[PDB]
Amino acid sequence: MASWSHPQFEKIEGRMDVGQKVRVCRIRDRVAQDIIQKLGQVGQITGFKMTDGSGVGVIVTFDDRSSTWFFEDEVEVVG
Repeated sequence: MASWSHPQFEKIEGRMDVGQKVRVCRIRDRVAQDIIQKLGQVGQITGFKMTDGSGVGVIVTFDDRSSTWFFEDEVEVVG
């Protein structure tokens, strides 16, 4: 469902890109045992995700071969 709507990116359009690497700098709300591992760890954007917590989410695949989602402001873009 979209009718004619294009991929919706507000500010992340020219900041967050698939293939670019990102590092989790700060966990905004709650930190899980798994998430805390990724905190300070560098991963790569493999896609975007929709969230109901803060709008847009970013799917980051790390060197652990695991892919998890983080928020727009929750990560920094590197590489």
